[PDB]
Amino acid sequence: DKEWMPVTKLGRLVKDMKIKSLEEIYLFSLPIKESEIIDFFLGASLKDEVLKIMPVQKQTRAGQRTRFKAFVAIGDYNGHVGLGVKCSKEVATAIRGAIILAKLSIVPVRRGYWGNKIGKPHTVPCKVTGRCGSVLVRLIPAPRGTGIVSAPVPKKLLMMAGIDDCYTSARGCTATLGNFAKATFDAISKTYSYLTPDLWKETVFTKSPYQEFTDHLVKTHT
Amino acid sequence: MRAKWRKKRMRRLKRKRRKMRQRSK
Amino acid sequence: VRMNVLADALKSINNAEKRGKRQVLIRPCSKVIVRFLTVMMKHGYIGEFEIIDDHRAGKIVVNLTGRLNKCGVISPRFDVQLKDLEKWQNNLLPSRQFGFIVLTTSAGIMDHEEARRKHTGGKILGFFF
Amino acid sequence: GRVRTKTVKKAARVIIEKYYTRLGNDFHTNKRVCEEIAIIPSKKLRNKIAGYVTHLMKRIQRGPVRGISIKLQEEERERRDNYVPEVSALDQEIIEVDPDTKEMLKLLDFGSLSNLQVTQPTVGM
Amino acid sequence: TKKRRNNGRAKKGRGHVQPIRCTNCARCVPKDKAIKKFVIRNIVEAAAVRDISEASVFDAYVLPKLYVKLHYCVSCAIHSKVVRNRSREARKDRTPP
Amino acid sequence: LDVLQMKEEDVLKFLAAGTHLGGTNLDFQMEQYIYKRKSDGIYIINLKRTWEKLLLAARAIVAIENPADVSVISSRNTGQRAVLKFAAATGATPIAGRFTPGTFTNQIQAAFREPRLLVVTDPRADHQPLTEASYVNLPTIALCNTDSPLRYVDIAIPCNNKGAHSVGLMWWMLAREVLRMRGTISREHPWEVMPDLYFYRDPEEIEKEEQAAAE
Amino acid sequence: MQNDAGEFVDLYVPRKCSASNRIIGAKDHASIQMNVAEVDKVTGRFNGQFKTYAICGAIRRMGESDDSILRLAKADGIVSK
Amino acid sequence: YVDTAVRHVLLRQGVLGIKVKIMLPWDPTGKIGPKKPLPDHVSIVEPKDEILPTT
RNA sequence: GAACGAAAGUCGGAGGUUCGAAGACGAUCAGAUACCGUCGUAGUUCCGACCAUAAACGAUGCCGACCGGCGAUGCGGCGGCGUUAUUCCCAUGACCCGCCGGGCAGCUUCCGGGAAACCAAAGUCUUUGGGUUCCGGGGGGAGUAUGGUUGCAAAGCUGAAAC
Ligand SMILES: [Mg+2]
Ligand SMILES: [Mg+2]
Ligand SMILES: [Mg+2]
Ligand SMILES: [Mg+2]
Ligand SMILES: [Mg+2]
Ligand SMILES: [Mg+2]
Ligand SMILES: [Mg+2]
Ligand SMILES: [Mg+2]
Ligand SMILES: [Mg+2]
Ligand SMILES: [Mg+2]
Ligand SMILES: [Mg+2]
Ligand SMILES: [Mg+2]
Ligand SMILES: [Zn+2]
Repeated sequence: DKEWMPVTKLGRLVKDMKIKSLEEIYLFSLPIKESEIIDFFLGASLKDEVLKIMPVQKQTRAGQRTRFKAFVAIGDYNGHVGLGVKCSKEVATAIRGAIILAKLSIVPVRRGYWGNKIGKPHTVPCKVTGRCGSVLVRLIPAPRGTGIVSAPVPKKLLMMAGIDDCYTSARGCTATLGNFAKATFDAISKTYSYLTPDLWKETVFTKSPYQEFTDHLVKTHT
Repeated sequence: MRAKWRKKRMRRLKRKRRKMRQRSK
Repeated sequence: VRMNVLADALKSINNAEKRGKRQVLIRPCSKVIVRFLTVMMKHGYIGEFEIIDDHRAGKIVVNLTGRLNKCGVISPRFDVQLKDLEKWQNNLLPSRQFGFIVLTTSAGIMDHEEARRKHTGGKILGFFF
Repeated sequence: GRVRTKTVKKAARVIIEKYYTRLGNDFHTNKRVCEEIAIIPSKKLRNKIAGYVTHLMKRIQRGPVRGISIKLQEEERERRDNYVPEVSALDQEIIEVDPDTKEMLKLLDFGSLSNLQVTQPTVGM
Repeated sequence: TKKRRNNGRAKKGRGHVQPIRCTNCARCVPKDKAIKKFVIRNIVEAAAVRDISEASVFDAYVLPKLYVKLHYCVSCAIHSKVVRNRSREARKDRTPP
Repeated sequence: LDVLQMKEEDVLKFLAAGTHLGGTNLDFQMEQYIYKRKSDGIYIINLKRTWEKLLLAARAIVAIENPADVSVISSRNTGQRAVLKFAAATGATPIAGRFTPGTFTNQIQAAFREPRLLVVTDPRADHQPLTEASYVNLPTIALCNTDSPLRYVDIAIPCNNKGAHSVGLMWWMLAREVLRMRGTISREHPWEVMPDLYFYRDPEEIEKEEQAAAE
Repeated sequence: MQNDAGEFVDLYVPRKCSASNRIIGAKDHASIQMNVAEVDKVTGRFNGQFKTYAICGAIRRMGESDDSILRLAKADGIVSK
Repeated sequence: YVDTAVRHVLLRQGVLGIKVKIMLPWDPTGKIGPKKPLPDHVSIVEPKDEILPTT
């Protein structure tokens, strides 16, 4: 029941109702600033879980000061998940900050097949990898109905990512979630970055939404 | 205690045990 | 000193792909290398290539595309029987649909997909995807 | 000891940003204008803010000040420039520069009007 | 870990550098590691040059200069106030003014 | 093309401003722009490939639809004078001097824009918009010298950024081509004022001295 | 990517770069889509018709984009002879 | 501006000192907060005047 | 399996400048045999042999390819009616500019690695395979004990177990 307070010109295009889907934003890789844009595009992406709230310390002159570091994994089950890290002096403040930063750092997930082209994809398109710290996480394609064979935290993450079937291989300190979950995030973010043998042709090069609806942005800016 | 002087005192103990073996062959 | 010239070629190919250059200078020339690049041309990952025929040993210049993620040479050239290629499928190729493995068969330099239809098998040079 | 606080200077900058036509060069007038256009509880704070407002007025009326720029100051920046003499836009029709650009004007088709003969040694750097 | 890329001295090509004795505490240090400078003074302090100039036989025809190779080591040079410590970004610097 | 070619008045203006001379240090991506070295360290920049990049920068600027989506930056005082009367003339939005990092990243400050094209003067003096370009996804046109880095740069124009006459001639002739592309000024029509506005003004010592001499 | 039924399965087909032929990622903020418009006849009138040159993040960071735009438009014939 | 209370709590470990200080909000009309404004809080007005110049 | 291998140490021949293990005193110290000072043996020198060890370091095996730039240095080669040296064409000399081959190097960098420091190698490593040699599997016990082997000896090499 609050005004969106229009800003950053991308949300102003959204409130002018000109970009129909978040797919058009990920075509052009435009930066996002506020968190309610994907809440406008997605009404069921509120499925999230806090992973670990661990305390970190700073040794001051007499006593150590504490602040809690919250990890929140959000995601809609169609293949759009996000990870949010936020350190703050209060519990619910750190949780809200990690939720907002996960809404900011949501990415799409590419879904492929095991080798039969039936429909409703369930797995990664190829064997991908992700590195954060020393944590190398490898995602391997799986047959239909295999499941997610991993630790519970990236099992929940890939369950939110729409990947019903995948194989995992982790090396390094798997015990630290702040590197292991981000390495899994890099591994699921490289899925579109992988060069694939079915995108040979030059793309259509559709117009920018700024060029398409410049005049609405002019009459809302002036 | 330095590793150098630990090695030299074990070396002196080695020389003492060698002289003990020469004393009772 | 100088050995595995197909690996010497594919290291320059790999570094040119990771740098983002257009064309590669490769100082050895083997008929192994020529048929290897012929298979890569036939599958379309690379482009036109010109072999400057020197009197001693020429130089291959391959016009790159930008497609090659990773290509390399398996070193000792293992002797591979059929009903054992699935180990190399699960070890080398990033998926079932993608990638190819170069099987040196008894009738020439062939492909992983070509070998199961020719029903010959043989050695493995490397892989490209 | 006039090294007054950032809150004092920032309040005076808000005053000179919002209201410029109301202010003059007189302290006794600007102090009274500030008590109509703002709410200041302390009389010493009134005097401090009005003194820095008079100092900003003496800076702005004499020269350009980076710290704030209203639309009237933008029009003054437009006004300061347009008086353009005609002395050194283009010289007389004899220009001598370089034998390298002489060779450039010989290769790429242009006039190559005047003569060019300048030789320098290799005592560069 | 490493504190310096040069590991203190400037030995990179060769393997052994001759030790040269220090001045204050007299310790043999290799010459690429020891603080090696060249002090150039007047032979008389400038507050006493004027007295010798007034009481000199010649009419200012002699002005000697004292040149000394000064050779400290880094263990006593910090105490001798030459080679004061710097920052991590400040260790990349050159000849001070 | 055939009408976008340089003319004798254009090469008279370029050789009178003296923009053909550049820096003493080379760059590995400025190799095809330079033609021949010269003695005493000065290196000669050509005019044809400079004019072609000027033409493409003019094409890219006229290719915009909103004039507010083009921002013009210069921090050095030889370009600060040119920016204010450049961007307020035809089609852009000016900013000069202290860039205040955070102009395009965070949104707590009212000095926040969303540009779709950027033209800067000196990369070495404006390295910070070159850094902040990646978070905004904007192209970059720069008036580069032979000793300037080319990171986050799309269109480079080889020139001399030290000479104020060169800087003013580049901004003036850039706007002069932009206006003829937009259709304000015809092709066979000279400009109404001599470009010293974009060059420079020495302040009121010799300015008022030359005024009192011209009384 | 298609199935055996022949449907368009993929959510979005990303932009392949016009310099290095690499797929621009979704979070790859260091990419750019340059826009340069066409030029008319002897009169020299501006056209609304434009062409798009995609430059990706590693090319933009290494600085290959400066030579890449000219060597890409040289095949078009719009930059030079 | 600040209501300050210092109290004791008697538990089995001994006495426990509690100090509660509360900064009151500025309420110019009402008995809830102080009517006097803060001396550091400088309150300016909005731009007031508008259109209709000469004729 | 073998040749050299710093310094110190051992066995012969010559002397003995300086320094100087030990040793002797004089000082500080509650306590000093140490740090400060004085004398001074072995040694520090050379010629014959032995010992084969170090933070013997770049704490980074050797050979071969690729993957940025810049300013420099040294060693050869090439070009430059450029500059200066003999008496004067003939030739090397010195400075200046640029290139080439391997070398000791330095600055920056998102090319990438790595935990980071940092590295054009410590990169081309889950997108994992150029050839080859030697070593590491928690810290101690312990580079110790017992064997074999070299040495005049000090010791060197190989080198476990219980707990
Ligand atoms: Mg010791
Ligand atoms: Mg230390
Ligand atoms: Mg050594
Ligand atoms: Mg109490
Ligand atoms: Mg010796
Ligand atoms: Mg004897
Ligand atoms: Mg003595
Ligand atoms: Mg003693
Ligand atoms: Mg003895
Ligand atoms: Mg050893
Ligand atoms: Mg070795
Ligand atoms: Mg030489
Ligand atoms: Zn000393």
